[PDB]
Amino acid sequence: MTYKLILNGKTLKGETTTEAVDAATAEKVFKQYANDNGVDGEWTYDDATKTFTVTE
Repeated sequence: MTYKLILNGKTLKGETTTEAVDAATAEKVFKQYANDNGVDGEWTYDDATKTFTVTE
């Protein structure tokens, strides 16, 4: 499946979808992306609508 990430960076806000087989790999896949922008802090998961979300 594919979940949608929601970047709530204080210096940058965005959102992108990544293809993952499970949530564990999804946490790292997206985390690897947010790093390419400088967004590291708390991470959330919306298994209610397949939407990832992170907030620096």
